[PDB]
Amino acid sequence: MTETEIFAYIEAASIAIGIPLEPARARAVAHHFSRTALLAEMLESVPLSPESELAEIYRPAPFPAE
Amino acid sequence: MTETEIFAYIEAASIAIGIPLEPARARAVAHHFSRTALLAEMLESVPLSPESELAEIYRPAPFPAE
Amino acid sequence: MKTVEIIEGIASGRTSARDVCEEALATIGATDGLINAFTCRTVERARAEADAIDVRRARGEVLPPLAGLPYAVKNLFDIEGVTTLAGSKINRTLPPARADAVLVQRLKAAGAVLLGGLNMDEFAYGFTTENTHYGPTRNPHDTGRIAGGSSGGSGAAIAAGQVPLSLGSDTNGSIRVPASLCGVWGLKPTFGRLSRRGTYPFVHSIDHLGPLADSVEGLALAYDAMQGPDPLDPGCSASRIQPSVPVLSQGIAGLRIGVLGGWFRDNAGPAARAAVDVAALTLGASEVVMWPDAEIGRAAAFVITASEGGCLHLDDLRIRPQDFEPLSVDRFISGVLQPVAWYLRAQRFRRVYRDKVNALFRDWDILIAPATPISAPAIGTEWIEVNGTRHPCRPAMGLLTQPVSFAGCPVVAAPTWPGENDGMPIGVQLIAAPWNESLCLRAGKVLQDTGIARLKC
Amino acid sequence: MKTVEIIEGIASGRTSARDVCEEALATIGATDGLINAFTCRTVERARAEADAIDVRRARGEVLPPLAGLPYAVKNLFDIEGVTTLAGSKINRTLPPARADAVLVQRLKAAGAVLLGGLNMDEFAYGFTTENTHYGPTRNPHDTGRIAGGSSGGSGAAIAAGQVPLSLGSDTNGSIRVPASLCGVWGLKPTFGRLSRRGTYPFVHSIDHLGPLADSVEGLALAYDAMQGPDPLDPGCSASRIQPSVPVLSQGIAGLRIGVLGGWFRDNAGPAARAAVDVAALTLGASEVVMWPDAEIGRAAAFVITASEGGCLHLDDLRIRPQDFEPLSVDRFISGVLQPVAWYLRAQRFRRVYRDKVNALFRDWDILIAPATPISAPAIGTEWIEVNGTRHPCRPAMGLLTQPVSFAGCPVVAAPTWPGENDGMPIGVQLIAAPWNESLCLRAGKVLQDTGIARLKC
Ligand SMILES: [Ca+2]
Ligand SMILES: [Ca+2]
Repeated sequence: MTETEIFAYIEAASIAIGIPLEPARARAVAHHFSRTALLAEMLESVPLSPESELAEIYRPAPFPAE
Repeated sequence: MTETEIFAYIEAASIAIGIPLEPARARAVAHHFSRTALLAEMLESVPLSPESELAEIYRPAPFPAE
Repeated sequence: MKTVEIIEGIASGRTSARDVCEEALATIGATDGLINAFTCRTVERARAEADAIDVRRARGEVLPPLAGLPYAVKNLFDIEGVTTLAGSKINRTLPPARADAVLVQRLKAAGAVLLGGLNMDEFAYGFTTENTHYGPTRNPHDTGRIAGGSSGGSGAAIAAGQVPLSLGSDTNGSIRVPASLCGVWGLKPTFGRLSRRGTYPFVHSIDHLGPLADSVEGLALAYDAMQGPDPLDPGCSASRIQPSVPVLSQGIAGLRIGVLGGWFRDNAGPAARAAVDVAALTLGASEVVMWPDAEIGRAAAFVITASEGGCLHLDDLRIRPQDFEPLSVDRFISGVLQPVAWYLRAQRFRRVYRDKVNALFRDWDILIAPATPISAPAIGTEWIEVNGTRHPCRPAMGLLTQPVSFAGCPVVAAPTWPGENDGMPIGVQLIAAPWNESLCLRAGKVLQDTGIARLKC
Repeated sequence: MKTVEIIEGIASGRTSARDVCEEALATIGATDGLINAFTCRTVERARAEADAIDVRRARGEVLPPLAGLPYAVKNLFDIEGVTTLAGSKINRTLPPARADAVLVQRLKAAGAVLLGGLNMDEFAYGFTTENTHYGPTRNPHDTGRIAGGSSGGSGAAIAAGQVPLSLGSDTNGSIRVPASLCGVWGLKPTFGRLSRRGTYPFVHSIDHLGPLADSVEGLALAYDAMQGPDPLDPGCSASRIQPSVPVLSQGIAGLRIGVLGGWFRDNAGPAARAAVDVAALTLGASEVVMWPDAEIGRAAAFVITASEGGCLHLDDLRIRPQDFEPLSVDRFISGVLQPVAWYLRAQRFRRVYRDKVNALFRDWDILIAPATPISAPAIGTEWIEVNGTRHPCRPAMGLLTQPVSFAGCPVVAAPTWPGENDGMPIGVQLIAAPWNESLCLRAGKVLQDTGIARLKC
């Protein structure tokens, strides 16, 4: 995402979740976010198919002994 | 949490993640999102401590038998 | 012919597997143009599997427990040599499956005969089987009404008499809802009981697989056949087989059975309550019990479902949103855009929820609720009213199912026939603690013996 | 004098536990004005625990294995009757803890004597212990330099000779980094080995707890004392105790030891490489090995950390953002705003990653890397340069630690003293397969025996 797209997202997302950001703080948050966006892009380079599951799947209760 | 805030978030978030949305599609997505936002608010009302953990926590490998 | 008759008829030599197969094929041929349950008919395969059973019988072999029983499967299940559609047009360019789904392998090893693949709401995101690409599946009891969903073909095929057994999936209700609306039997086992390997997923955190059937015996027999560890399946936590068939007729003497109130009565209409009432009377249940945080349970399941389901499809939503099902594509996109805080809070709340449900079942063996708020609405319905309150029709069909699958409790959906309801069925959920499928089945059997739970022509 | 000599002095009656306690108290009093490792001194408690050891000894009892050994803990650990700060101002008004952290309970049962709580980056989000509210903790080897973090007080207290043992936490490097920068020993055990109950968390999916020490024997003794199942702790997977102390001196003959390349050399400066090289030579390691997807491993850990950490603090970020640490509050906020797709992909990638790391360790017993890219920078440093690449100082300190904790592999951080380097230490990670802590410790012991790994006492 471009710097303009990052700015619009930080502003709208921060308002949505209830953490309103003054101009200097929004700029600081965008700086950290932009760095994380690169790391996230790197995640997309590893292929996952729909059956590639989460590392941990729910257990509703321990399986009963016997 | 206003209608105009929801609309700006849908537009910015969809651009951030790479889902192109026409104006009529963004409006349809906002309709569903708004309903989900209420469910999320309800979830927020439940007391959780910092030590209230995720239902599933990572297991690096099975514990060796002996 | 009913399950137990087919099996005994084949076993004793009064009828062949091949003849039973040709009857199911002919019934599909005569009825499915209207019902629209099947998306693929594995005719050659069915005839070969049936002939194989007749050969084993002719050789003097002891036949396996489902020998010659016809069945079919929701088209999210992999069938060898067939492209797995999962209700979509998008999947049609994918390669055909290299192997059957593990559950399909196990039904085959038990002697069951595969007739083909069944229609569903695209990618499992729905409760009505109103598929834009493939057409609606129609309720055999009234073809202007919905079959329920997302396993609509699985319920409708049994109600139309095409097959006695089918397989479906249930994440937030998708087995229990079509069982309820079509008037057939359904079992959603414990989360992590039945192997998910070789199926197209929806929500890794909540998907379950299981059977629908023409009788409670059919549920139990198919369930036992499918049981067993699968170490290659990440979601499976069942370490051994716990047979249900040997104790199916043991009865309910001494069990603590209760009726759910609160959420489960406020979101139940008049017919749904009458069905619970008669099922409760017949099972000796009179105490009203509160399910913990039912509304919040639904909310958390709803949140996790939308984000996990939507993100699973992100690459396609990026390039080809217009090729998805118009009824659900915008729901998948909403899911992708949900704040991560919603997802994490839902996952944290799930731990609390699990603790509360397991604690509740220290005092109860079986708990009873309606499966759907109402009986099947007309195809195309956008809003419903339940006890004077509006709900959107399509999500609302799962109001009573969604809390229970989130805790992973096993459920039998028993078909009942309440009065002043246009002759339409509605189902009752018999819910037990994790791993207590056989108590659900024991209770269903008492309902069946008394004539309270049954199918109709 | 080190852990082993302290213990022996009390055990043999040449010195009382009380006198050893008073010495540590005096040393803290005289040094901590400058070092700023301690945020509270549990004076009354320490004197009572020490006296209790002297009484048991006078009664003729066999003393427990850490009898009279002083220690202190990162202030995210609950101390009975003390408010758990976790490096924040926000937590000051919370009620005091009703009981000790489980690990503190186990050290107490082993006879260890608690001196108090230690400074950290707020809420554990950092690698430098530059705490705006409480002040920086200063590196005892050069008080203009950082102690590392987030367990800075835990490292600094040992390097200053205040205590011989401390406890820290490590999510992405926060034991290994301060061990490296302060020139002391650290152990990050396997994810799920040591009980997290009674601690203030950061990332549920990745937090580990463990000891720092003045010697490898101190690591092993403290680790064995803290070992054991805790069924009330959601994250614990260890079903029994696997003692490290009895085999600590068994050596490394016949083990397959390798040196990590790629990521672990590209992000290592000249001093870091020299430390690895000398540790490799001493341990007989000569094959260069590639860690699978190391950079992506870091990325996924980074993603999950920011969203889990940030969302854990959402209610406070809404109502009192100004009371957070200004150096990390905007990082927490970025975490809350991360798309949910990033989180889910990272969690799905972690499955693949776990498979690849466990497969890698079918061919190796121990793998060697540097603990930090450089030795401690000056307090206040904004940028560092590593092999011609600029990085922000504060995140960059964990480049080499972050991939390894994501897979949950145990690591001993051994302190070494390379020559081209202003006299400052740098540590080396000795990494093993999940559950193989004693191999890490066995390797550290060989490094210590030879004089390669040591403290500057
Ligand atoms: Ca659903
Ligand atoms: Ca960190």
